[PDB]
Amino acid sequence: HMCDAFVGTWKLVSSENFDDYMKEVGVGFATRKVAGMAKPNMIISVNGDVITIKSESTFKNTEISFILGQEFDEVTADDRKVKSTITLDGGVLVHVQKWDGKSTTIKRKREDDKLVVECVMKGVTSTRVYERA
Ligand SMILES: Cc1cc2c(cc1C(=O)O)C(C)(C)CCCC2
Repeated sequence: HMCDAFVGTWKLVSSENFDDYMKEVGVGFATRKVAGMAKPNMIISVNGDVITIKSESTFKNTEISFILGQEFDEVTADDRKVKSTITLDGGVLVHVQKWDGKSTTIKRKREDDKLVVECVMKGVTSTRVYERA
């Protein structure tokens, strides 16, 4: 019953500051424009100790599977090759990505009937809000 309140299919309903977050990460103009238009569904499931998170949109379909605390290599939707570790910290899923001496953190939390995603790169934060699909 690890992550039960996260499991399901979620749809993006609002975004703030995502273009600025992508700029801080190093995403180029064309990819920012198309990515910023995306309205993903996020699908989260658990089978034993393995968590799977899928993001599906017209921009890209991605999938990661992982065990908490156990690093993995990830190819991001913007084509970064990163080393990722995802942990649970006080009920929040915390996803750290490292690449080229840089780091970004993506936090997922349940708030009311929403799943709120905060993406942070240095001083720039983007908030993406999801509801059940
Ligand atoms: C649509 C989308 C695009 C991108 C991302 C996430 C999402 C998403 O909504 O999950 C990264 C987290 C890889 C950030 C860089 C730009 C590419």
